[PDB]
Amino acid sequence: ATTNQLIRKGRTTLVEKSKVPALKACPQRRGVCTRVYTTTPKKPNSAMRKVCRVRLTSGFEVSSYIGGEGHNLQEHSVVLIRGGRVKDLPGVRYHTVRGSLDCAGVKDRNQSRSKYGAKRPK
Amino acid sequence: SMQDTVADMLTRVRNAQMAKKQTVSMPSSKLKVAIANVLQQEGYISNVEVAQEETKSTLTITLKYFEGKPVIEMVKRVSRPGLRQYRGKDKLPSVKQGLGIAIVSTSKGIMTDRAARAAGIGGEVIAFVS
RNA sequence: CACGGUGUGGCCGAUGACUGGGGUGAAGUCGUAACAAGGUAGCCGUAGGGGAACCUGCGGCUGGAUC
RNA sequence: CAGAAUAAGCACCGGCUAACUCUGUGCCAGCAGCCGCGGUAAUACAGAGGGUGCGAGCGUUAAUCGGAUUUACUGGGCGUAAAGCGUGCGUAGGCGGCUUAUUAAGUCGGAUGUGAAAUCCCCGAGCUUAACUUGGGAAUUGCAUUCGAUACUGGUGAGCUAGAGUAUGGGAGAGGAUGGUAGAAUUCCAGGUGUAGCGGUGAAAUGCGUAGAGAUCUGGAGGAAUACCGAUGGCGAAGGCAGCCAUCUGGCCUAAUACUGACGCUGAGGUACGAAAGCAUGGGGAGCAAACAGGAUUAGAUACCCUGGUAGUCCAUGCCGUAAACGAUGUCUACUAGCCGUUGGGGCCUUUGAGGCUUUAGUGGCGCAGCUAACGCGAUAAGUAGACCGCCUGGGGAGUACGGUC
RNA sequence: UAGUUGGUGGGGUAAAGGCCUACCAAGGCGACGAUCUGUAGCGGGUCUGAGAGGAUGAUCCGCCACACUGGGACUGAGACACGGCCCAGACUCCUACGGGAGGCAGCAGUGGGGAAUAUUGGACAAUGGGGGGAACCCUGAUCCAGCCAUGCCGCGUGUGUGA
Repeated sequence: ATTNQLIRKGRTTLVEKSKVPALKACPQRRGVCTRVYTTTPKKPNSAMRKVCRVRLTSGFEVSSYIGGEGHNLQEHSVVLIRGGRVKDLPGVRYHTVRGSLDCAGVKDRNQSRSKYGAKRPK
Repeated sequence: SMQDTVADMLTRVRNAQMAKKQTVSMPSSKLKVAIANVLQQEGYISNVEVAQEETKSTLTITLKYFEGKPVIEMVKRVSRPGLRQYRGKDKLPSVKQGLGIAIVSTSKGIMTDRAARAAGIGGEVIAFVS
C-alpha cells in the first residue's frame, strides 16, 4: 500500500475467538449431568469412550469427556469441568475433573495420581 | 509524468554502472550538481562537467571501476516526494557502520552525515551511497 | 418541572405450529458428470428442460489432445 | 537444657525434549499439545524396578504479549499459489519542469520555563544475607515562549522552454451514424423436358414421391450474409468493426517554422460507454435453431445420431449492466547488450528504378545482464526507479442470509 | 440546529458568558465525519516486545463522578451534603390500629451468586484529623494483632566414617 492509502485507511486486525466459549473466560465451571453415555471414536480409532452432556451455570449445554477407567457418575450429578479437547471425538471440547464435587478419584491407581484425583495409599 | 529528478539521476547512475558505461549524461540542475560534487569529493566518481547550449544544461559524470566491480555498489533514495524524511542532529543515519555515506541537505549546504554531526546540525536525508 | 396517563409509530431482544437450505458422520440406494481426446474437449455468462449428477441453444476463452 | 531426636513430596522417561526394561491386557481397556499409539513380544495403556527434572512445593485449566515479516511505519504481496475495477472521462484530494529575488509556514539549532511524588536504571546506605526500605543522581524521548540559519519543501514577485497544448501542408485506415445499390447461394411459387425412386446413417428407420418427386431448363417473390482480395494485416478507450457508392462526423501518423508559457499526472465519491443471452411496444421471418414431436441406439436414453420444428436470431424505439469482458499483467514518466521480420510516414545514397542505409509511431519471433518457487519475462519487462489509485490475508459455509439502492 | 448563531436594551451571578428575557437579523455545525448508535471512568503507571508496537488501568498517587431510584432547595467561608432536610417511587420493619421508622458502594459480619478471596479482634503508645486556655475527650483514619503456600526472598528436614 502507499503512504496516502495507509493514512486514509489504516491496517485492520481480525479478532480471535476462544476455543472454549462455554467457560466464559473462567478456569473451571460447574454443571449438572444431563445425560451420561458412551460414544465411538472417529476413524481410524475404535473404542467405547465415556462422555456426558452437562448444563453449565453459564447458560450452555455441552459435552464433556470422562477420563480414567471406572467412574461412578450418573443422572443429575454435580461436576466440575475444565478445558481440553479429545481430538478423536468430534464435538467434545471439555474434560471432567476427577474427584472434585460428586465425581470420585479412580481406584487402584498409583502413578499420575494428582490427575484423576487419587489420594496417597497408606 | 516525471516528478522526482533526483531519483531519476540516481537511477541513471545505477543503470549506467550496471551496464558498465564510462560516462553518463542528464539534464542539469543546481541540486544535481551539488550532489555530484559531494560524490566526487568522497571519491565515488571521477569528473563532473556542465555544458550550456543556449538554455539547456547538460550534466556529464565520469564513472569509476576498480578491479572488475563498479565503485558504487549501492545507491538508495531515502526522501521522496510522497514521504519527506527529516532527522535531528542526534539521529542521523549511519551507512554500513560508517563505511558508506549518507547525503544530507542542511541549512549550511549539502554535506555528508559525518560533516553534519561534526557541525551539530540536522536536515533532510537525500540518499544512501556505499 | 420530575413522576404518571392516553393514542400512534419506530428499534433491540426473547419466543412460535410449519417450512428452506448448509455442514459433519456412515457408505444404505440410483446412476457415471469430471480427471487420458475420460470415450460427445473442458470451462465462463445467459436461457430453457430434466429423479440426479446434468443436457441443449447463442456468444466467449485455451487454463484443449492429434494433425 | 534435652536429644538425631519434631519435620519430603510432585511430574515425566516414541519424536518435538534430559531420562528404559520386565510383567498384565489384546483396535478391548485405555493414552493423547501436534504427528499419532493399542488389531499377542506395547521403550507410547496399568503396575513394578530403575532413572531424569524440580523441591515445600509439583502438575492441569484459564488469560495477555511473543515466536507471527500471520495487517509488513520500522517490515509483505497481486501472470499461473488469495489478490488489477470490463473500459474511459472527471470532482474533492495527493504529487508535480528550469532560473532568480524575497518570506521563515514546514525543517534544523541555542536559551528559558515546564514536564508532581512514587515507579524503571546507576552509585551508595540499613536490615545476620536476600526480598524490602531509603539518600543522591540519570531519565521523563513531550509541550510552550523567545532568539537565530536558509540547503530542501511550501507562499509571493519576476523570467524560461526540454513537459503539455494551438495554427498552416500532406497521408493511411473493416473508426462511427444515415440512405441507396450489385452479384453468388438457400427456400418457396408458376411453367416446360422427363420417370421411378429420393433423402438420410456406423447400419437403419421416421420422412418425401405415380393427384408425378428427385434431376434439368426458364421466369418470379422474399429474407439474411458479404467468396476470392485476406495477411503474426489495419482501425478503435474497451465492448468491437469486412461487398460497392454518396452525405454527416471522431481520432491517429508525418515535415518545418510560428505561437502560449507548467496550462501537468493520477483520481475516493460521480458519470458515460459496455459481447451474447434476456425483457417491453410495433414490424419482419429465407436459413439455422433452445422448448417440443417422432425414428433409432441402449440394461435404461430423459442425451449424443436422424426427420421435423416454435420462441429467438433481423429492423425501429427503450431497458437490462453481466462474460475465461484474458496479455488471467491499472494509468503516467525516465534509463538499461544485441539479432531477424512486418504496417504507416520522414531523410540520405545510388543511379533511371529497383534496391541499400538510417530515424519515427505501431505490430511479431529469439536472446545477454537482471528478476522469479519454478515455468518463464526480458525496450510492447514480470529489469532499474518515481507519482496516484484498486485489491489480498487458510479451505468450506459464501458473492450466500439480513438490511438497503437500482 | 430554531434559544438555534450573532447584536441591542433589561434581568441575573463572587465572576466572563443565551446564563435568562423582549425585540432585530438569518445565521451556526458537517467527508479534516456533523447527527444517530455500541462500548468505556482518565492519567502517572503495569505486563510483554531487540525496538517500533500490542494488551492493560487490582494493590500506591493525582483528577473526575456517584451514595436505594428520580426532582429540589436550606444553612454555611465552602454542599446542592455517604452516617443532614423537603417531595415523588419501590421495598422492608414496629403497632395497643391511635400512630410511627429505615437505607453497609464506612469497619467487622449474614444471606445469595460464584471456580474463587479472611476476624462480628486491640489501642489511641506513634503519625495525622476535630474541639478546648489547659487538663483532657473523640477518631473501624492509622498503628498493630488473627486467618490463607496467594506471591517473592531466606532457612531446615542432620555430618563424617562405614563393602
